[PDB]
Amino acid sequence: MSQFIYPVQQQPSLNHFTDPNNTTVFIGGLSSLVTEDELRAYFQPFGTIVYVKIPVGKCCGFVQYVDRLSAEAAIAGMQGFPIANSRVRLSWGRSAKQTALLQQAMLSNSLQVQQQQPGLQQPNYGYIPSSTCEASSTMLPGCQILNYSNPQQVIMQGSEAVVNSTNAMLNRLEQGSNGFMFA
Amino acid sequence: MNDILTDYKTFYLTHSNIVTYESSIIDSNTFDPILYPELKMSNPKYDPVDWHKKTEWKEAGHIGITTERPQISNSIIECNSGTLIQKPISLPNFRNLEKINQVKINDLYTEEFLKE
Amino acid sequence: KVFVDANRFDIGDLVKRAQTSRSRDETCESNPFPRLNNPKKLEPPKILSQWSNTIPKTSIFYSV
Amino acid sequence: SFDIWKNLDRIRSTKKNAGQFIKGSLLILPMRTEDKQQFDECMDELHKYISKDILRCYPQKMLFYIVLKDFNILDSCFVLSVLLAFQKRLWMAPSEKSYFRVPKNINLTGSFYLPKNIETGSSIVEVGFNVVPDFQQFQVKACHVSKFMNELSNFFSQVEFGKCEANVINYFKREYNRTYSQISLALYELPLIGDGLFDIKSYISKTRPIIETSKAQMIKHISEMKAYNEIS
Amino acid sequence: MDKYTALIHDENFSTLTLNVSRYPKSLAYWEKLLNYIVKASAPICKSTEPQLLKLIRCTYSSMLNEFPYLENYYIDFALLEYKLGNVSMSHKIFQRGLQAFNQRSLLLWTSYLKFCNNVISHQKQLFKKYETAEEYVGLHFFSGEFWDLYLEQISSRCTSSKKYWNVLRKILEIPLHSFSKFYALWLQRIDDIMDLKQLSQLTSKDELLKKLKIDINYSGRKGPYLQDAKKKLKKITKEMYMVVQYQVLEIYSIFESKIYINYYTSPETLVSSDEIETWIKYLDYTITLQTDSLTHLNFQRALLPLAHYDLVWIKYSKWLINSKNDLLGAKNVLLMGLKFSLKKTEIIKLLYSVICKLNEYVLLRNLLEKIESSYSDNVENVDDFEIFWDYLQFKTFCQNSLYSSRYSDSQSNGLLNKELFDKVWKRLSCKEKKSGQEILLNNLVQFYSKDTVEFVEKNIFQKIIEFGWEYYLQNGMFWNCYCRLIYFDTSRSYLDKRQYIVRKIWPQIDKKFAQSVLPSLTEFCESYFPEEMDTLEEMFT
Amino acid sequence: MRDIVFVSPQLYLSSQEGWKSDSAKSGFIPILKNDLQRFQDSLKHIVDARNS
Repeated sequence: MSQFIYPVQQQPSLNHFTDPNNTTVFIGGLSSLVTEDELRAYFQPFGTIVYVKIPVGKCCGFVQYVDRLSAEAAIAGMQGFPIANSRVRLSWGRSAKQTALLQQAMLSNSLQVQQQQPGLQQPNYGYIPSSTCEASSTMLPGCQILNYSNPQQVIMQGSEAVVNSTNAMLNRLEQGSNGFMFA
Repeated sequence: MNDILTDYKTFYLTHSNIVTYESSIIDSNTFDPILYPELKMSNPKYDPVDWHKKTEWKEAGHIGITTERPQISNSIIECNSGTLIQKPISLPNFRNLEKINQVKINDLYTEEFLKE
Repeated sequence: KVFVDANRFDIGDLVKRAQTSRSRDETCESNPFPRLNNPKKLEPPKILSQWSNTIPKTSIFYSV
Repeated sequence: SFDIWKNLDRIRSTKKNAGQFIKGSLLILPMRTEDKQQFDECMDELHKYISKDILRCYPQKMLFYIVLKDFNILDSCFVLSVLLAFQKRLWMAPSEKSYFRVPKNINLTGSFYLPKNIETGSSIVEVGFNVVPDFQQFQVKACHVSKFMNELSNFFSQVEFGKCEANVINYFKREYNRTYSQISLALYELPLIGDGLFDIKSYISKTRPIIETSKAQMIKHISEMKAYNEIS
Repeated sequence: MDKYTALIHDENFSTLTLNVSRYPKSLAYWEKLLNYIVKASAPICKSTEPQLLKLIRCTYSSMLNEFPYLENYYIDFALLEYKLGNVSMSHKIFQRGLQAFNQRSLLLWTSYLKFCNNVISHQKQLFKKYETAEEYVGLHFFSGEFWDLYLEQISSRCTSSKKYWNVLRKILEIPLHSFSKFYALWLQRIDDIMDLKQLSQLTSKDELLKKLKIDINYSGRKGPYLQDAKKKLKKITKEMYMVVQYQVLEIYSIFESKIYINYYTSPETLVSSDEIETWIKYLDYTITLQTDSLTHLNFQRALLPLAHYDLVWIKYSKWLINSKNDLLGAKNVLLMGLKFSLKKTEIIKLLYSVICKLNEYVLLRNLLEKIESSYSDNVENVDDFEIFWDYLQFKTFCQNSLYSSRYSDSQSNGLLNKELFDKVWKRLSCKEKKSGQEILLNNLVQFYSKDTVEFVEKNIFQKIIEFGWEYYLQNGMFWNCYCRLIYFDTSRSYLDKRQYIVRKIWPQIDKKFAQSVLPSLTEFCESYFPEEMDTLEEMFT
Repeated sequence: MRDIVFVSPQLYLSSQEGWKSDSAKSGFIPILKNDLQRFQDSLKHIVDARNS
């Protein structure tokens, strides 16, 4: 009989808080003066975004990032930051289909069973999480070989992306001041 | 905010001089128009101006789940053994031991959306 | 050249009638990408069995 | 009262025998200059009063290693004030060209190195992650005209040195030169990263299939997440 | 014919050495050459050729200068030099290897101390080396081996047996991977105590009497009393073990189980996205814990797998700036990462800003001169736009601070000084080969004063108009920049500037460029000139 | 030393003066002095690309 044993533990039953693959962020307390474009403008620079939705009149939205790191950074940085004069409380959430399924399942109070968000199928070598792209390459480690298209496809990042980012920044600084977009 | 900070950094670097920059530097707020736009790049609530009751410490490893973590009040891991040999080491003083199994979650999603 | 302990330069003189030994002529080109399913996860830390009920009941995250 | 002589008399008056010299004390302050004749004029004006024995300079062959050996507490504040004020004045107000007068609104900022074998036991802080191996680097920030001298007295009245090596200065010169030559070379490799010195032709023939399969996994993941998201 | 000359006249030596010299950063050719040069010396002994030994030493030193993060080759070179008979140079090699890692490298410290035990043979110096090593590398997660070495050395040399307690007490609180072994040692060693007086080895008499209610000088029947003291001490150890187990299990479950690679491989390697994500999360957790030694150790430990990626260099500099307030530390970290990272663009930008912050402008001027000289003074023709843009910004800042203004109202000549205007126009002369034409134009527009706009127009826009470069003439953003430059002038009256634009600028453009210039021009018209929009659309039919 | 000299490709390609030395410095690669001409010829196309 040995005195050292491997530790064993019980699983926490896979809700939306204890899921390590969860990436969506539930934004609550919106002021209803904000639209999908403005919310995407708020939550863009923390990472790439799969989808942004705001249910009509429900005073809450969802932001589905690709990286768990991006979602964690967004929650850590944007907490209590007032959008449209109303303070905002961020927490983890679920998707739209999963939301509808959970609502019908608690109306029928049958099971209340969730499914884990799909993973990235490790190992992945090209990607660097929490990275931004907007629009040859020797595939050296320093650069970012692969990245995600801004909405979705996968494009190989080039050296002209830094030029394009500044170009678009100046474009939206000139036009946004005149008032063609609040973003 | 990112666009304004970048464009102002470039405009300042192109249209100012060292005399103006040194006159504009004040160390009480640690504000410098050259490095501050770089530091405040993506943190909206970045401010230039006991570490166990705070939310950042309470949910360090996992975000969204706040748990009180057990810790030793007088931890000696900072001290080197060379100066530890000086005097007999005191017994530990503990903190938050009853709370190793109770973990709390602010289920905002279910509270404010499903139950509305 | 270091961990095999048979090709070391200090005590290799002893190993140099009596196992797929690791040769010194290995180059880094072999296994260019280590993570291609070749290795295995680090063994979990051992704990004292007489204090095995001390462990927290449930882990924070759900790992499959 | 931004005059170094009056501040020196003030600190001499009530710093409890600051004229006594620290045993085996050593301070190295490497500095650079863009003009040689004015820095030389300042150095002659400095040497006329600091005396040749205490303060010496080695022009590396532009770099000037200003080294203080067996310096007095009072002399250290004077030399640091004059040297840092000149080095700052080179850029701020190059028209004044007054050496022993510090114009207002100038804040002293610089760095000096000390031997590692010193024991410490708010304006002067020791810095972590020092590139020079066997030397401890310090930074001076937020200094008016009297605050710097008071901080220097309160700092050097505490620290104590021990048994400095005979030729540690040459070691410091060699090590500083080595590190800055290393950074110069690091900037020199900047253009040649691509296939210039990296064997890209056989690198690519090895890293192509991995990138291809990573791209396939990415697109599969996007399709799977899309199907998970939409009700359809 | 000697062995050394026979080797040096071998043909394979030339081919291997040429591959190494042609591809300095592959390390496959480096390692192949080193294996060849070592293998060609069949006996390694004290009598082999001194020239051959010098050649082997120089080859090892060159590779270790090229790749500073190879722990195993530091150890192998030191062991070979130990085998050759001399140990002073072995000590020098190990100390150089430790300095290359900024003293934080567990494998090097472990091998160095294992070698040191046999050689130093001086109790005070050996134990001082151990105390120095534990301060830097003691808090490592995998630091069980170092503490095992320290404990065995103490148990073998010391005879008073108080340092053993004083060291195991510290070990009991560090969240190591193998804390269970040290807790078992503590439990057994407390279980083998045999009298009351030896409890003074544990803590002080006053502390035992006051906290645990145990009296060492208790005279009477001491059997049951000693058993009571053992039970209380075991309860205290159980609580300590509860805390340490929670810490260690949390760390392993969250972060340490996902990391597979802990060794520096080569500049040609790629590290996985999951490992990058977990490294970043682990570094954030360590920063939150607020232990300076542990944070430095974890950053230096994270630098090994992904040194050449620069995100960890950036994160380390940001932490040293905004959490410890050490700008010199940040400058040193970025200056060191300049050697390692392969991007260098973001690091150079951040280093420029930091050096500007520290009020060290001579070093800034020297860096600008070095980056200009690295391109043979032809930085205006660099393929990568970011380096040129950062260099131009900071060179303009220095030029403004150095040269007095040549225009009125103290309007500093930013990009209108002959030193920088030459480079800007030289880059604009390529007109299709580069990438930052529009950015240069738009950043040249912003001057907003009579004489300055007169100079900018006459020198840049009029000259391009007369040259008739089709690329710039058909690009509507150029015309937007020209109209915006004129319209924001604070000298002209509104009627004067509207007259100027409508009757001069628009007629100067050709009608065949309408389908390309119309978008941006109409965008400007809608924003500022709603009245003149009719004139624009009428003229552009 | 004998029949071995140190060359540095980075400093050579940067068109500097001290690309070759007999002292063992950082960033220096050993080479045969008989074969230095072929070392120069190996970098010929890359240095011509840099020059053009």
